[PDB]
Amino acid sequence: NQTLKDEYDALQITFTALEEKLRKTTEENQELVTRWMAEKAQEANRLNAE
Amino acid sequence: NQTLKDEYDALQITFTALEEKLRKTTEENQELVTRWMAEKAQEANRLNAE
Amino acid sequence: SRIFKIIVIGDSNVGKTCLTYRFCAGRFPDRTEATIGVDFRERAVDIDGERIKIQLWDTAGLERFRKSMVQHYYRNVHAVVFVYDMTNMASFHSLPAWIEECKQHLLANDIPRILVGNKCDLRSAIQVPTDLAQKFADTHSMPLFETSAKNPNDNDHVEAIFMTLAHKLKS
Amino acid sequence: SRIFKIIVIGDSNVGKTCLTYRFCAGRFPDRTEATIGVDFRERAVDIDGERIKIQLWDTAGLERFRKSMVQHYYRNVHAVVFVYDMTNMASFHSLPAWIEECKQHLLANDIPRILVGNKCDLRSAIQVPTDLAQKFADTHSMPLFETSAKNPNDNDHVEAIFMTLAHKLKS
Ligand SMILES: Nc1nc2c(ncn2[C@@H]2O[C@H](COP(=O)(O)OP(=O)(O)OP(=O)(O)O)[C@@H](O)[C@H]2O)c(=O)[nH]1
Ligand SMILES: Nc1nc2c(ncn2[C@@H]2O[C@H](COP(=O)(O)OP(=O)(O)OP(=O)(O)O)[C@@H](O)[C@H]2O)c(=O)[nH]1
Ligand SMILES: [Mg+2]
Ligand SMILES: [Mg+2]
Repeated sequence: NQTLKDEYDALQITFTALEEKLRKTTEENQELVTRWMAEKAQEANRLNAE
Repeated sequence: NQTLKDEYDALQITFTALEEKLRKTTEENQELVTRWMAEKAQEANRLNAE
Repeated sequence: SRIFKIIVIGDSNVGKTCLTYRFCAGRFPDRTEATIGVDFRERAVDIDGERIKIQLWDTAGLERFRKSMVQHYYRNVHAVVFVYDMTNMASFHSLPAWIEECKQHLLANDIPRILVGNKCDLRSAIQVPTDLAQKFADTHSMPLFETSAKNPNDNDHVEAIFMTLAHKLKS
Repeated sequence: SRIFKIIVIGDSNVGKTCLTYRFCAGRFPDRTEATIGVDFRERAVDIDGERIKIQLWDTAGLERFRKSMVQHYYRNVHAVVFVYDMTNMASFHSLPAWIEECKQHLLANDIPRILVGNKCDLRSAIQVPTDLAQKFADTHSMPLFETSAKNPNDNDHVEAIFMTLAHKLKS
């Protein structure tokens, strides 16, 4: 009924917001890992030059 | 409205599972961030020697 | 070759990386990302015939990416450059917080501190009036420099700023 | 001033970091994480009167942490060390894949390559029989060495292994 409907609707909103926060965190992980790769790649090229 | 009631429950269960995955992902964020700080801190100490 | 440590403090996305890269690489960076921890850039210069290595530390502005590095910043620091975004009043209002961070980590008032406003090329979106930032710069006894990493047309070119700071440090 | 590049290839969690750290630092690393990209570890030695810098590359074993670095591994390589976990048959069965990767990236089939089985101190959990690994080692014309990064106790001490490979390379 009414009261069940709005309860679920509010939970749906929190569910969506919570997903977005997981998306941001996964984005930030990919940023960190890929940036680390750029670091070690440059260092690798420096050493292979010698 | 009984169909709405169990439907709600399933979303709640999926919500809790999503929290668990976001916790692990946030853990991995801290894993990465702290490792970056370690590398940067050592570089700082090397440079602070001069 | 005496080495001078100059740290660059300021909020995130104000243009610290673009200013340090402009001074060291002599060109505006075509692509940047959020600085993690520190980002060290060195440049050799000739001040009054002496060869000096200027060591700019591009500190981070995001609290989650600098909370562990603060005391590495303020160790053996020779000069401090505070930076705000001239197109962001909120970054200007954050300057008292950064000055508090500096004072809490330093007990000596002998080192030169300067205040720099970036992104002055965006003349249509400037939000910090020159008089207000000057009045604040005067309060804490710092020189004010309004400049741009990309195009400071007749407005305090970046190299002139750091050369002035290094010239004052050599004395 | 001669520097010899020795890469360490193998699956994840086999002990590449612990073996390279054991040779360069002389001690077993206590708290270890997944290697991201490469970990470069160098050690200077005097072989036959000549001073030689051994540069070990601790490659990654996780595909998410090594997909972009593969060809950086295989440039100017002087020696390749394959590692498998004696307590993990799956890591042993993955060796043909690494040998193929080594075939596709190398172009000289003479550089010294060795096979190393790690974690032999866990004698209660060894899964790769010595004869099987020895027969495989013979197939690809490599010496087999069963050892442990955590405790070389009267069994192919780590020092002997890398010194043997470097003593080969001086020739
Ligand atoms: N128009 C204009 N944009 C600028 C100027 N300087 C920097 N930017 C812009 O500022 C943005 C990022 O600036 P950054 O140098 O990365 O700022 P930051 O201080 O290093 O940021 P954090 O590392 O996160 O603390 C980019 O969009 C740049 O294009 C400038 O002089 N003029
Ligand atoms: N008993 C025993 N355990 C070992 C030995 N060497 C490594 N380990 C264990 O192996 C685990 C991780 O080994 P690593 O050296 O990180 O393996 P790795 O090749 O660096 O793994 P990746 O970096 O992901 O490719 C830790 O739990 C170590 O304690 C060993 O010689 N004996
Ligand atoms: Mg930056
Ligand atoms: Mg490793």
